[PDB]
Amino acid sequence: GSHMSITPPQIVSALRGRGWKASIVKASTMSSELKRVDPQGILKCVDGRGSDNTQFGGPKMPGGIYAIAHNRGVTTLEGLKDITREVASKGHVPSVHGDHSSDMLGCGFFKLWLTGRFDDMGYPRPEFDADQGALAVRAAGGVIEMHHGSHEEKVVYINLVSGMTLEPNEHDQRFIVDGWAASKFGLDVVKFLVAAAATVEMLGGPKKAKIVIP
Repeated sequence: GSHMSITPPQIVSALRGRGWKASIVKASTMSSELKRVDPQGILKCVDGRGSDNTQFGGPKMPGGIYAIAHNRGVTTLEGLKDITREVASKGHVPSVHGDHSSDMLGCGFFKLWLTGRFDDMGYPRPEFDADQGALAVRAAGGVIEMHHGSHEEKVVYINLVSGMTLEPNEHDQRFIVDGWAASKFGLDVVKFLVAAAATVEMLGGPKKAKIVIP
């Protein structure tokens, strides 16, 4: 695994520098919401909407496993299938998602990536569309989740408590980012968090973060 190079207060500084409101929350203040990761839960998107998911307890990352491919600059279906099997072998059921309004283009993160909204940040675009990616993930043993409703995220939780995660609540929505999980998969963490913040910004999400720590 890789590790975080940056500290929580720096993350906060980084966010405030981007015009965000950000603070540090102690895991003890969330003893109730913080759930231990269940290896049977899908590693899914930070999306705060409800969905047909029945495999809870998995870590949250932008676009599900797309976050891993995005961070590493993996842009092929085969590479995506590699990542799908890698995730499955590291204690999590891999997945990507779409919704009922825009089908596979229902994942804000991937749409941003596919449409080049990450060009300015120097990210290689994927070499496949949302439909190809989803089917490729499925064929490699991954899950295709489907959301519904509208985005009503009120806050962004950047959880740094390893082995723990936060779940969606469609009636009181929030974006959830398990930063500790980027470390587990050897991603450039700073680079991952910045990508997550930019994702929320470009989707017009709430620029308010709560950084959860042990």
